[PDB]
Amino acid sequence: HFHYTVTDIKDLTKLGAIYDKTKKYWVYQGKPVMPDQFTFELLDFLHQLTHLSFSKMKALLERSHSPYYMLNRDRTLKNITETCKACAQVNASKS
Amino acid sequence: HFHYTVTDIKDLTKLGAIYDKTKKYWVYQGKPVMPDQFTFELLDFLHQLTHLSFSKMKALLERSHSPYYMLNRDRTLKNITETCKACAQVNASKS
Amino acid sequence: HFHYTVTDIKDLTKLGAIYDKTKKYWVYQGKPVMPDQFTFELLDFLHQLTHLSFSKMKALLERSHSPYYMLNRDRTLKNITETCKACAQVNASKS
Amino acid sequence: HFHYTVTDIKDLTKLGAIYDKTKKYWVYQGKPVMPDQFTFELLDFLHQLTHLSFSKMKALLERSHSPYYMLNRDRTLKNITETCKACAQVNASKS
Ligand SMILES: [Zn+2]
Ligand SMILES: [Zn+2]
Ligand SMILES: [Zn+2]
Ligand SMILES: [Zn+2]
Repeated sequence: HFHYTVTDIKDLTKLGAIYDKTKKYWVYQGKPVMPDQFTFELLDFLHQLTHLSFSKMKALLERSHSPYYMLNRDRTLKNITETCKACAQVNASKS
Repeated sequence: HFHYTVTDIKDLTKLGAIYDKTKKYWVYQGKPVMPDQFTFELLDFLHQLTHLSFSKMKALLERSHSPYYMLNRDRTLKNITETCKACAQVNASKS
Repeated sequence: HFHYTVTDIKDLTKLGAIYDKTKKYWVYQGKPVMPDQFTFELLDFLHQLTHLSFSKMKALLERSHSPYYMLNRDRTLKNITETCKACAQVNASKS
Repeated sequence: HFHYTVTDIKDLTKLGAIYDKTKKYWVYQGKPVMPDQFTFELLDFLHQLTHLSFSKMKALLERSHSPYYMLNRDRTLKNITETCKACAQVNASKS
């Protein structure tokens, strides 16, 4: 089961998502919403294993046709890539 | 010990490298020469684990300050990347 | 939409799955069935990016709670790992 | 050029390595010594891209026939792997 935080709810109401009382979870765009932290943990984990760029994971994700609406996906995705030091090194290569 | 093929020798003489009789191996640019197949096997192996692009591995390599002159490096490097289907998929995500 | 082959249907009927006429796809264990080739292409693609072992991807997959029943998953998963030369090299390391 | 710290020198003298005045660097086992932090940064970077286990990187390294003696290699290598959360997750899949 999904567990949401105040921040999550704040972003969700601000996003225009609905909370399904009987269902235990929020919905947006006809999908169950994946919380921010869950989304981050997942995305971080994916980047660690592939170290794919922002543009690349994003396209791969949208193509993955996820059952879940990943809250703050792109924002979190950027943070992860932009702060990945491994990615930073493999791209700091000018002579 | 390094083992060279006819093709290797053909490219080496064409490259202007010298063969060190007493040393058992060819030299180019003051480095022992890494044969073509050895170079390929190595590079392929590296690409499989990182799936880094051509431009990226190349820069990483030149920065690695290898003890060996990798025969037909760039040519082989291109082939590997250009024919990597995993790389092909992660980049076929265009709209 | 999913496209199935004779082989797929042969394994599916042999598996005890049902084909949903109106739905266009086979179902097994309450999930839409992912064809063999689709499953393979996907799994191969995952292994290429992580090169995780059999035991590891399997557990990761079962934990992923997939919406789809991946046809011939374990059999295909084994083949991929057992024939991955990169995995073969990183593990051929005895002195 | 290599830059060494007090800690490095402390471990180096304790290791029995010599410092080559004219050469600017310490030597151990006939190799130029790679400082601790440099070794760590390098090893961390390698683990990020492959997430190979301790036993695996170690064997791969020894097989790499490095020109440099990597200071505190195994100790640092362990720390990196043992504290890698990605590795922790991919292996926390136990039942
Ligand atoms: Zn990265
Ligand atoms: Zn690739
Ligand atoms: Zn593999
Ligand atoms: Zn790791």
